Amino acid sequence: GSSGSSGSIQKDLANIAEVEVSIPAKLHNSLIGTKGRLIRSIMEECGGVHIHFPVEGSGSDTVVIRGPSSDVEKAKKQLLHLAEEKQTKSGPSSG
Repeated sequence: GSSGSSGSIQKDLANIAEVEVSIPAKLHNSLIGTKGRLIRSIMEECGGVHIHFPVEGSGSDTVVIRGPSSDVEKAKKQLLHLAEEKQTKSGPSSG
């Protein structure tokens, strides 16, 4: 018999990279802001990515972001820092 296999690769790549993160809804509202500024600014500063936030009603603590990885990675690292910061309590955490 003959398997007939090959050893070649393909240029499988995607322009847009959808990355999700684990964040509570209690923080979302805060991150988003009153007029979607805290988020709007980040979307621009980073480049112009899109961020999707779940509705408290549904009960989903997951966020979906769209855009170029190069930026997505920046928008994510920014959301994490803030999300955590927002949480006001005794003994803050530096980063």
